[PDB]
Parts: sequence; C-alpha cells; structure tokens
Amino acid sequence: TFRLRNIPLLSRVGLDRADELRSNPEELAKGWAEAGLITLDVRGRVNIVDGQVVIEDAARIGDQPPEHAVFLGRIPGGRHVWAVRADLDEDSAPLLDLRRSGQLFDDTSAALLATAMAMLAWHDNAGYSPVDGSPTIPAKGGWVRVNSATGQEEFPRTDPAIICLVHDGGDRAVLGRQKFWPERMFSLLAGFVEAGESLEACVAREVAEEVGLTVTDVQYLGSQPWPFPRSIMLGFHAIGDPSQPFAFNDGEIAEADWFTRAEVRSALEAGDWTTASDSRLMLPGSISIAREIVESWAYA
Amino acid sequence: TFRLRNIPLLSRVGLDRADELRSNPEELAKGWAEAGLITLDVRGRVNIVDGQVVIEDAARIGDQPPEHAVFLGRIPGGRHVWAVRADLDEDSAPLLDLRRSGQLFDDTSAALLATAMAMLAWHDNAGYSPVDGSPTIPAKGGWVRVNSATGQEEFPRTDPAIICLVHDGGDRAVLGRQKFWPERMFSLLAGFVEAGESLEACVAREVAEEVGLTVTDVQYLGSQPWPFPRSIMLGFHAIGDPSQPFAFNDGEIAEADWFTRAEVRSALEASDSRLMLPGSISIAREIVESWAYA
Ligand SMILES: NC(=O)c1ccc[n+]([C@@H]2O[C@H](COP(=O)([O-])OP(=O)(O)OC[C@H]3O[C@@H](n4cnc5c(N)ncnc54)[C@H](O)[C@@H]3O)[C@@H](O)[C@H]2O)c1
Ligand SMILES: NC(=O)c1ccc[n+]([C@@H]2O[C@H](COP(=O)([O-])OP(=O)(O)OC[C@H]3O[C@@H](n4cnc5c(N)ncnc54)[C@H](O)[C@@H]3O)[C@@H](O)[C@H]2O)c1
Ligand SMILES: [Ca+2]
Ligand SMILES: [Ca+2]
Ligand SMILES: [Ca+2]
Ligand SMILES: [Ca+2]
Ligand SMILES: [Ca+2]
Ligand SMILES: [Ca+2]
Ligand SMILES: [Ca+2]
Ligand SMILES: [Ca+2]
Ligand SMILES: [Ca+2]
Ligand SMILES: [Ca+2]
Ligand SMILES: [Ca+2]
Ligand SMILES: [Ca+2]
Ligand SMILES: [Ca+2]
Repeated sequence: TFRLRNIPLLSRVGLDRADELRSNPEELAKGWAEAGLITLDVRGRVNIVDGQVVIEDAARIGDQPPEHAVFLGRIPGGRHVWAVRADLDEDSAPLLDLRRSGQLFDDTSAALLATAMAMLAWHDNAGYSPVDGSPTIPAKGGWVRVNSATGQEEFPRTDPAIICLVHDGGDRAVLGRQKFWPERMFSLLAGFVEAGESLEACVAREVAEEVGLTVTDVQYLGSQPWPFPRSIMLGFHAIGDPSQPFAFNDGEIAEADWFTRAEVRSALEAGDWTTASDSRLMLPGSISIAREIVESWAYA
Repeated sequence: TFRLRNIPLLSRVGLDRADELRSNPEELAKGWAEAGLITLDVRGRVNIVDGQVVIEDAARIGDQPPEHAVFLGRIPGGRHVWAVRADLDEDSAPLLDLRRSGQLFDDTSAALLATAMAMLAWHDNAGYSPVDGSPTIPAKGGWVRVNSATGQEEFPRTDPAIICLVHDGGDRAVLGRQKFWPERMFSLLAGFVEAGESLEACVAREVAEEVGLTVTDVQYLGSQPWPFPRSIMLGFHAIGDPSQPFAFNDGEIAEADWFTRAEVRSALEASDSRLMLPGSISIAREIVESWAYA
C-alpha cells in the first residue's frame, strides 16, 4: 500500500568510488600528491567541523599512500580521498560516531564515514585466511586482502538482515519490545538472513519466530548500510491477521501488540529511543531505516 | 512498474528449521535415533529419487550426530534431518549441478539442498578465525564455529549480490556478454554489494562500471538463495537511456546491446538468432521473462 517518503540516512548519496583506480598503483601515487585523508579511532569515531567530516591534506603521513590506508574515491572536484585508522585525542576535540550523530553530517560525509568505518573494521578482522590460516596482506587501494601462501583474494563482508513492519492491510501495525531493551520501548521485527533462504522466506520465518504470526504479501521498501559492525538492513512490510494470537517462541520479544496509525504518530511526535518523556510507547532514532518505515506507514 | 510472474526456484517459504534445537545437544541426540540424512559430495552434487531428495536412515554413520554434520530441521511430521559431506558412489543418478537440474526437485527438497549446500561449503572455508588465525570448531548443530583460543563465534557467510535488467521504459532492454563466453550468449548484469552502500546505489554503480550507463528508477523484483558457493541474489530493474553510448570500463563485459521485447521472447524459446540465453534455475531467467510478457 505504501512507499518510503524519504531515502534512509546513509543511503542518500553514492560516492564516486572510482573503481578504475583501485588496481592501478601508479595513478593512486600520482593523485596522492594533494589527496584528502579521513581518520577514524578504534571506535569508528571521527572529527567534525561545520557538519562535515574533517579532510586533512593527505601527504602529511607519507610521500606515498600507506598499506593500511583505504581508497574511498573522488570528491566533487577530482581529489582522491583516503581513510586510515589512527589514535585520536579524546580530550582535544569532540569525537562523533555515526550511530548517535549521523544526522548531524552532510550526506557525502556520511557515505564516506560509513564506507570507511566498515572497511577499516573489516581489515581489523581479516588479517588471516578463514580457509587455511595464512596471514593476509592489503592490496588494490585496500579493497582486497591477498593470502600470503596461496595468493587467493579475500573480500569485505557485508551481512544482510531484514527489518519488517507487519500490518493488517489497513490501520493497525505490529510493534515489539525486546527483553534487553528499557520498558515502553518498541520497534519493528528484525533478523539476519540465513544461508539457503530468500529475503521473503527470511521475513516470514523471523516474524513467525519472534511473535508467532503467519504473514503474506512481503514487500521491499528500501535498504540502508549499517556498519555496526558490518550489516546491510533491508526494509519490508507484510500483512498479518490480528485475530491470530501472539506467541513468543524465539523469546527475544518480551511483549508486542497492534497499534493504530494515530497511536504511532503520537509516539513519533514524542521523540525516539533517546528522548526523556512521559510516553508509554517510544520509537527508534531517525538514524534507523526502521523509523523511516514506521513514519512512512503512519502518515498517508 | 512490472512484477515477477513466478516465485524463483529455491525461494518458496521453506523448512521448519527448528532454530530452538540448534543449541540443545541433548534433544538433537534423542531425535537422531531415527533421523534422516542427506549427503553432498565435494562438487555439491546430490541424488534424486521420484522428484525428491534422497533421505537415508541417519543412525548408520554413528551412535550420536557427528560434529561435521549440519542440522537442517524437521520435515512434515516431527522428524529431524541432517546433512553431511561425503563421497557418492555414482551407481545412482547424481545431478552434477543443482544449478542446472534443480527444476527436477519439489520445493521442499530444493530448500533442504540449498541450505545444506551453502552450510557445508561454509564449514569447508571457515576452519580458521580471520581475526587472529586460530583453528575453529563446529558447534550448535553446525550453525556456528567457535574459535579454539578465544571462544569467539563465527557465523555462516552469505554475500549479497544484485542482478539487474536495464530497460528504456518501453520495449528495449540491455543484456551483456562476459569475456570467454560463447558468442551470441548474453545475460543480465550482476555485482556484489560493497560495504557502505545501499542496494540501489550498488545497482547504479555496477551498471555504470560494467557497461557505462547512468540508470534511474531502480526497483526490486525479488530474491533467490544462490549457494555457488555462498551468494544471495537480489533482482532489480532500472531505466537507462539508449542515446548514451556504451563503455566497458571495468569491463568484464566483452559486448552488450539493447534488445527488443520481440527479440527477447524469441531468445527465451531458443543455432539461428543473434541472442541466446543460458539455461539455469537462475532468477535471471524469471526476470527477463517477466519483463518480456509485460
Ligand atoms: N529496531 C531494531 O531491532 C533494529 C534497529 C536498528 C538496527 N537493527 C539491526 O538488526 C540487525 C540484525 O540483528 P538482530 O538485532 O535482528 O538480531 P540480534 O543481534 O538480536 O540476535 C541475533 C544473533 O544471531 C547471531 N548471528 C546469526 N547470524 C549472524 C550473522 N550472519 N552475522 C552476525 N551475527 C549473526 C548473532 O549472535 C546475533 O546477535 C542487527 O545488526 C541490528 O543492529 C535492529
Ligand atoms: N547473469 C549472471 O551473470 C549471473 C546469473 C546468476 C548468478 N550470478 C551470480 O552473481 C554473483 C556475483 O556476480 P559477479 O561475479 O558478476 O560480481 P562482480 O561484478 O562484483 O565481480 C567481482 C569478481 O571479483 C570477486 N569479488 C568481488 N567481491 C566479492 C565478494 N564480495 N565475494 C566474493 N567474490 C567477490 C569475485 O571473484 C568476482 O568474480 C555470483 O554469485 C554470480 O555467480 C550471475
Ligand atoms: Ca568506475
Ligand atoms: Ca574525556
Ligand atoms: Ca531475531
Ligand atoms: Ca535468526
Ligand atoms: Ca531468531
Ligand atoms: Ca490490545
Ligand atoms: Ca521456530
Ligand atoms: Ca564415489
Ligand atoms: Ca563409494
Ligand atoms: Ca559482474
Ligand atoms: Ca565490482
Ligand atoms: Ca564488476
Ligand atoms: Ca542495436
């Protein structure tokens, strides 16, 4: 019935990733002369100025691009841009992380940071082949790691996960509370995609596990990179029957109920998960595609 | 604007995977008594009988379930089913691909096989932590491997990939040929999802890399598990402009062109023509077909 009103945060622009150059050490070296550089702490946090990620003049850590660096592409202009991990002084400047402060960034800076954050985290967890055990080595602007023994390439890992709004086909929708959340704190149902299933099967499965409903007419709404540490979230809605009672089998879910559009609007207008307020239902931070899905349904 | 006519092979709501039991060694052991067993060789091949997967009596390889096995869940009527990697004797009829022959199987058997095939392939490539390098060990019905040093869990890896039909908004569609394919053999454009991008951005990016078009109105069609060895394919269509010339930049693409509705229908039935299509259980075929018959 409905569509997303807004493009989810972190999806708003695609970089010029400049795929061409990744395997061209020389053109990388030529453009490093006056390239840009972005720097992340071990927490993914970064420095922000005027809503933009801080881009340092690049040739101040090297004459040539280092091995631990990751090529992110070209900004509007033509200038190469890279990311490194480095320790950052916590006390000399505010360090912003994407999950709690992504909305303060411009769209480009958010893309850069999301990419950089997921890649650097990947390298930190891919220094060895899972196949045999050999050490691995960065190559091609940091987009592969090559095995030392065999020469086999290993590639960045993004794990797909669904998030779903179950509704009755009209004016009512399922929201649920996980046991490990504060009270009065609800959202959509989510799950990782297992091997050997479609997204549509994954939605029906996870819904059935978590709240015990049978759902149909499973439909994609959109997608959002989610580097915490390495997910991509895929948004869906589906139709359930309110007359079928709930059942918490995969007991991740403490409680759940059907809510009206009215109820949800009221909850949205009182804030998100991070607001202190009176309300007996509070919903997720606008960072999440979950909030965009709920909002898109509740206002029509 | 248009939809898939059929649910892709392998994509029908599948199995009672019985997630509950995976971390309950004892209930697994109780049900092994007269469980079922499915067996896959190193090439992913399997045996068929009467349109169904071969399910052997399970207890004939041990008293208890082995560690290299993988629990697949319960068939209709509480009965556990497991998968193991083993050699096959080949005095039965063994399907070299499920990829080329999965159409012979009932939906359930195809789900079982798809799950089994992706899991077993995963174990074979996940015997070590990528973090530190330690050995890893099966656990929980084969659904995790635990690190030997640190105790940290590693989980099955399914890599998401897009596959896209670019069309002009009317009667013409892009198909492309990879280098070292037979001539006159074209298909959809595909690419892996990189870190930090949406599916919609991934489609536009991969299309631009491979054939040099700028595309808009990117729309999801459906999805299909693709254990060859470890993908999930996400089907899309998008609008491009035929007046913009092609360009093979990253160009694993040898050649490409726009084809008419008519040309595609003819190719689907198909030698003779300038365009033939590969014969697969792939969602690619279902996408092309669904566009061509409006
Ligand atoms: N409202 C929400 O619930 C909400 C909001 C924003 C983001 N998310 C995201 O939903 C995603 C999916 O996770 P979830 O919260 O539904 O499940 P979960 O994290 O609550 O628990 C599922 C568990 O399955 C295991 N697992 C299974 N397969 C895995 C895999 N392939 N890769 C990594 N771990 C795997 C992990 O231990 C995981 O914790 C998470 O990344 C979460 O950040 C959810
Ligand atoms: N029409 C088709 O070509 C068609 C049809 C059905 C299925 N598929 C499947 O789509 C998937 C990806 O397609 P592609 O190979 O054209 O994508 P692509 O354009 O990203 O090619 C990248 C190449 O580099 C490697 N690579 C890059 N990222 C990888 C990753 N994240 N995981 C594993 N390898 C990676 C692979 O070896 C691949 O051959 C594959 O499973 C492929 O078999 C394609
Ligand atoms: Ca390019
Ligand atoms: Ca401090
Ligand atoms: Ca879950
Ligand atoms: Ca799950
Ligand atoms: Ca679950
Ligand atoms: Ca009620
Ligand atoms: Ca269950
Ligand atoms: Ca044999
Ligand atoms: Ca034999
Ligand atoms: Ca490709
Ligand atoms: Ca690519
Ligand atoms: Ca490519
Ligand atoms: Ca032509």
